[PDB]
Amino acid sequence: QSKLGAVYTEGGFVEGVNKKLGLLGDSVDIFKGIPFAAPTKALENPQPHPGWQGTLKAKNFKKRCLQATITQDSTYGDEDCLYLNIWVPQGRKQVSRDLPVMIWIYGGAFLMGSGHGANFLNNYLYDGEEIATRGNVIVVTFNYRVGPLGFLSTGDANLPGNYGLRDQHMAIAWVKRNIAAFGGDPDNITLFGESAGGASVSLQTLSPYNKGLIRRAISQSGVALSPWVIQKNPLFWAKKVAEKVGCPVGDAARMAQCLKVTDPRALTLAYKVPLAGLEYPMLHYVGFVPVIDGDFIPDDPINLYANAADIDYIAGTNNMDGHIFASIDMPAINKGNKKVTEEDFYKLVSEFTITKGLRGAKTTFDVYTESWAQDPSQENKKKTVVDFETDVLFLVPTEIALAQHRANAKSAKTYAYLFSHPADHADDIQYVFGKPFATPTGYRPQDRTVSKAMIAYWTNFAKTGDPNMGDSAVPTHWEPYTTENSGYLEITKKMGSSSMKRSLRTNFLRYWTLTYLALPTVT
Ligand SMILES: [Zn+2]
Ligand SMILES: [Zn+2]
Ligand SMILES: [Zn+2]
Ligand SMILES: [Zn+2]
Ligand SMILES: [Zn+2]
Ligand SMILES: [Zn+2]
Ligand SMILES: [Zn+2]
Ligand SMILES: [Zn+2]
Ligand SMILES: [Zn+2]
Ligand SMILES: [Zn+2]
Ligand SMILES: [Zn+2]
Repeated sequence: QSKLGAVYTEGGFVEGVNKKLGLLGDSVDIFKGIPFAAPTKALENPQPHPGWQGTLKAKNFKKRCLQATITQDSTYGDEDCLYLNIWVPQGRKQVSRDLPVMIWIYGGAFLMGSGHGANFLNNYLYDGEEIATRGNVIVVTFNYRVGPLGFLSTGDANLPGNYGLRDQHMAIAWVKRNIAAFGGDPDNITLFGESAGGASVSLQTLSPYNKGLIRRAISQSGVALSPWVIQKNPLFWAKKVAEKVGCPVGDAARMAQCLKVTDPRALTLAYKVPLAGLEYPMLHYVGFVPVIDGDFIPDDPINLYANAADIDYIAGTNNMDGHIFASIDMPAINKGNKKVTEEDFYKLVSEFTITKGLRGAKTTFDVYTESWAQDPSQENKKKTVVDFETDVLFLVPTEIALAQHRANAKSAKTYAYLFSHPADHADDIQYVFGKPFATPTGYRPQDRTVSKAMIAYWTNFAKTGDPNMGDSAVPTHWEPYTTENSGYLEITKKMGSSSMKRSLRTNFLRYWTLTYLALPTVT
């Protein structure tokens, strides 16, 4: 009477686990390993999963999709990987009904990842329990295909790409059809995700495939407009894989069929991103990622924002988001006794600005090093390299997406945030998922303060489209973003009325969107 029991889904009955919480009757129903699509075929679109007899025991996480290990030496996962997981919070009087539903999409550069995430202190990163119970929402996590098996493409109908995006869409569609049986409101689905998962969230809101399926969305440190998201030259990367695995490269149709019958582990390990040193910046080796296929992604994403006109939207970034790519591109920023020089930074900047030639390199170098005259310290110079990568990879694309979403909004509300703290401790995921409460020995009181506020905003937003209005109190009134106010919430360990700010790095936003674009293209 206060828990779900066997749940009737379209494929048949599903039985999960009930976990009693606290002393006074609360609990949480946990389902792991519900199939939402058939066992996958290499480089083919996902298909419906056949129904089953009896009661499916949804007791354990299922295998992730076949992917390279972090050493890039071998693989793990399996072709049979399109499974999802559900947390349903339960009160002490009766079973929950009409709850907001939040669907998480993990990141990992479209190359790695699973629905449970990394395990640390006996706790999976994307364990939805804390969000679900603290926010009174349902949380869904799931697997999608990554790497070459998720995104290999010829740029044409022989191998159209975007298999992993279709996987995500199939999980969303399954949730819309089935989640009411678990106590969810299918008209109130919020997607949220980080990095590649935030770009995926963005792409799902822009795809006509999701018409009528999505109510709201949250992009964390990634949008469809980020430069690492759309592969402009997929045939080049498909040919690189073909050559490594022994497929001919003269005919696209012959190459595509050969790739489809190659050992999927060989496809997965065909290319390895060199650690160091690289000839180009890290951004250059972003390979197997979404493409404009004229189908799932019908056009350049900048042109698709009418599809999100009635999808409420949060988008934000982390203060130091670019530091991973910056550390690869300029290792000196790690070692305290190693200098970054004007010459090193010019070189990096010139790699990013090649299409506008010498002039574009200089104008960019000049604007980012303007402060180096008064402050030539290595602290300021290394911060400049990180801010540069953060701007071009995350912040500027996020600000353009916010402006595009606002300009196309009908009923949709738009919100912006900047997360500033103090894996790495500066990252937003662990606070969104409430890890400071799930493994409190690894965290300080101020961390639980931050996580409490983020879960309040996120789940208020899921419930109502208004991060300030819902089951939870918030520390700062989060004002909706407009072109006029260009406001963002700065999320930190102590928030108050001044945490609502405006015009984040607008001189740099204006440089990239007006000044740099006004420069003549060079060939
Ligand atoms: Zn199955
Ligand atoms: Zn696993
Ligand atoms: Zn297998
Ligand atoms: Zn109802
Ligand atoms: Zn569909
Ligand atoms: Zn390049
Ligand atoms: Zn170059
Ligand atoms: Zn980070
Ligand atoms: Zn992150
Ligand atoms: Zn902290
Ligand atoms: Zn207001």
